[PDB]
Amino acid sequence: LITVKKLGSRIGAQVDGVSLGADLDAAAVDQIRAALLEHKVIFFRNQHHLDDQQQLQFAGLLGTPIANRWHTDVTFAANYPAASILRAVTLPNYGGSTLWANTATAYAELPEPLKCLVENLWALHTNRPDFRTEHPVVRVHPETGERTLLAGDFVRGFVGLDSQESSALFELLQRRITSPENTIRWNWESGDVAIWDNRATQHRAIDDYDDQHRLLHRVTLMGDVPVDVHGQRSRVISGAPLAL
Ligand SMILES: [Fe+3]
Repeated sequence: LITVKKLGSRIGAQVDGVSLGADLDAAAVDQIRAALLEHKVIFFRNQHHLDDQQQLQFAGLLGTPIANRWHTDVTFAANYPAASILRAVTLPNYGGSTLWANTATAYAELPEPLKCLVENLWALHTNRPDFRTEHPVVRVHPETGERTLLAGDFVRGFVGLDSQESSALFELLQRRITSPENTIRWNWESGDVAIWDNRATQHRAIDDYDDQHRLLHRVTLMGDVPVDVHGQRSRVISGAPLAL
C-alpha cells in the first residue's frame, strides 16, 4: 500500500510504498497527485534505482515536461511551471538542505485587513531575454481552488505603489510566507526525490555546504496563467508565454 506521512502542521509529507518510474498505475499516480496538492511538497526516499530517463518518464505521468533567495519558479513568465520533480544525484558531506514554504496557508492565515490588501494587489515580476509580467498577489489554485500568495524574489514592485511602499509590503508578506511554522527544511540523502507544487509554494536553496560538489536533477511541468479572485488573468508586459 501507498502511505503518506505528514512531516509538519502546514507543509511536507513523506510518501512510502512507491517505487518511482514509468510503470506506476493510474491509482498510484492519483494518490501521488492528491498528496502533492494537499501537502505542497512531498518526498520519496530510497529511490536508488532511478536515473534521468525514468525520472522524465515518471514526470510525464503527472504533466507535460517543460537559487539562494526565496522564490516561486519562473514567475517573470505568465504561464510559469506547475510543479517540479527533483532527484538527488550527488550530495556534499554536510549542509545542502532545501527550504519550501506553503503559500496557501500563508494566505489563509492572513488577518482580514491584509486579505483585503492582497486580493486587489498586483506585482510586476521580471527576470532582470526581457520577461515582464504583472501577476496578481492572490492566485486561485486551478486544482484545489485554494487562494495562494504569489510573490517571491522576482517581484520588482507592486503596481501603483512607490518603491519604499512596495518594499515594506513585500517584506511583510515574505516574512509570513517564510515563517518557520509555514516551512519545511529538507535534509537530502542519497536516493531522495522531492516533488513540489509551484502554484502553492516558494522555495530556497541554502549555501551551507562550503562549495562542496552538489548535483540534483530537475524535471519541470508546464503550468497555466494565474487567475485572481475576480477571474482576471496575469498580464504580459514583455516576453511571451512558455511553450515547449
Ligand atoms: Fe527555483
